[PDB]
Amino acid sequence: AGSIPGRRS
Amino acid sequence: AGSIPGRRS
Amino acid sequence: MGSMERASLIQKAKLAEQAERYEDMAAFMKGAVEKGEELSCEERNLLSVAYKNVVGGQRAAWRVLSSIEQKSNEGPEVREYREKVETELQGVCDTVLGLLDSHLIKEAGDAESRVFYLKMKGDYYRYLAEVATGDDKKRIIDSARSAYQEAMDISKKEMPPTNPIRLGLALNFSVFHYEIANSPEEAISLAKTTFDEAMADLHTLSEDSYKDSTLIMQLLRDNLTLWT
Amino acid sequence: MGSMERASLIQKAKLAEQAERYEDMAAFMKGAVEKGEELSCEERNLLSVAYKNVVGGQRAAWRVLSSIEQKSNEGPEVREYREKVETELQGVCDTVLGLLDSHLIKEAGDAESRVFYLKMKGDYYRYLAEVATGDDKKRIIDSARSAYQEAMDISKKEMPPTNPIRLGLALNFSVFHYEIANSPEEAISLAKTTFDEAMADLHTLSEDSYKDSTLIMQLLRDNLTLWT
Ligand SMILES: *Cc1ccc(S(=O)(=O)N2CCCCC2)cc1
Ligand SMILES: *Cc1ccc(S(=O)(=O)N2CCCCC2)cc1
Ligand SMILES: [Cl-]
Ligand SMILES: [Cl-]
Repeated sequence: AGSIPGRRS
Repeated sequence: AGSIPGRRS
Repeated sequence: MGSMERASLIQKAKLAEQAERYEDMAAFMKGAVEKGEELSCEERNLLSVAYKNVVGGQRAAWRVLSSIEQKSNEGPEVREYREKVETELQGVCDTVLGLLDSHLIKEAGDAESRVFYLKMKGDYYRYLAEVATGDDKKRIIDSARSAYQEAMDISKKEMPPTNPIRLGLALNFSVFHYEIANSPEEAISLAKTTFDEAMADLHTLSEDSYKDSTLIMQLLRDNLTLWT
Repeated sequence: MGSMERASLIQKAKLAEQAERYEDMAAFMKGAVEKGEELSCEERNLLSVAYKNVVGGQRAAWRVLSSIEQKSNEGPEVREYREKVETELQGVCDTVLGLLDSHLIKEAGDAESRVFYLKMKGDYYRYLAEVATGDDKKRIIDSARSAYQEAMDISKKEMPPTNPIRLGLALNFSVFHYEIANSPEEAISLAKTTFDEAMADLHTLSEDSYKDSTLIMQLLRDNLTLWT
């Protein structure tokens, strides 16, 4: 299950 | 130009 | 970072992102928050990206070590080192939670900022819950749930169903239900309803907003495919 | 790490590698070196892997920042932050060089250990040279050259031409010639001679040694293809 990657602005 | 990667034992 | 100008901290956080120096990026953005002014949309994203990358690497390492430790229970070094990584992860989550509590949330009045920060609060309690064991796990889980629920309530009143923050909040709250709260049916229902209500609002969007919203919709669909 | 057992530091360095926690891995291996005993072959590799990963991330970040800084010269923040990363990189190189000087090299009597450590000494002076500017660049370059040359002299007397340490030394010394010493013809001649002399010795090797040696030969060939 994936959450928001949110690793790149 | 590549040196030894040497990043994994 | 008290002696560095706010604008210089923000500039350096952007440089640190380009250099993939996420620990530095998080420290610059912590310094920027501690200047005491509210954050713009782009600054909120820099704060979130920085800490998500830092804690994401800690979580990945904790999962590797926890897996080795579980196999070994089927000397003290594996447990000691898993505990060290766990304590470091908890410290980063506590730092982010402390920024949100002092004083980002209380000063956030617009829906976009308040939802963003409450989603972050849910996320960092969720990361604490992933490593928590026992009754304190219960209170940590409830803190995540409460933050996500307040963010959901605001987002449903104040944002359209395609808003990317609203969508990412629903995605992460669905992951909370599936992975933390042992509520897979709630996870599936939230992801489905969120996807369907966004689909029905896509007609209102520009090409660029459409691209932003459909990207997160695909993540919801990816989870539904894994869960059903 | 003075209070942790040597064997526990080595065990934790292996766990840190699996967890991709290379800063921790380097700190565990520094603690192990500081116990004062010589390192086995596998322990030397753990030390080298740990620091190569740490300094490799610093070098990649320094190159990103140096490129941004050069474009901006075609406020002080880019230079300040490049300088911060540069100082951190130099500190890691100085730490590794200090381990080699106190006292890994002087206690290394077998060719395999002495060549390994002298190659590391050349590598970490080479990384210092990459960021050095001016006349101190000259002395740093000569320190790299001297370490690589002593390692080469021992390796040619004491190891077969397919030995992987001998091959990796020649590879990295050829990169030194091409990238640092402004001697591309020396780089090309060393890579060619090293490749050809290894080719002629492959017949002596087992299947597993053949695989180890040909892997590094392909790296020499990859550089020759880029340089010619
Ligand atoms: C919680 C959340 C963070 C970011 C976004 S986004 O800005 O729309 N974006 C960033 C990560 C890559 C995909 C989407 C949405 C929700
Ligand atoms: C300098 C050097 C280090 C390691 C090796 S190796 O053990 O043969 N190996 C490790 C990196 C991946 C490819 C080869 C050789 C030289
Ligand atoms: Cl406000
Ligand atoms: Cl010895």
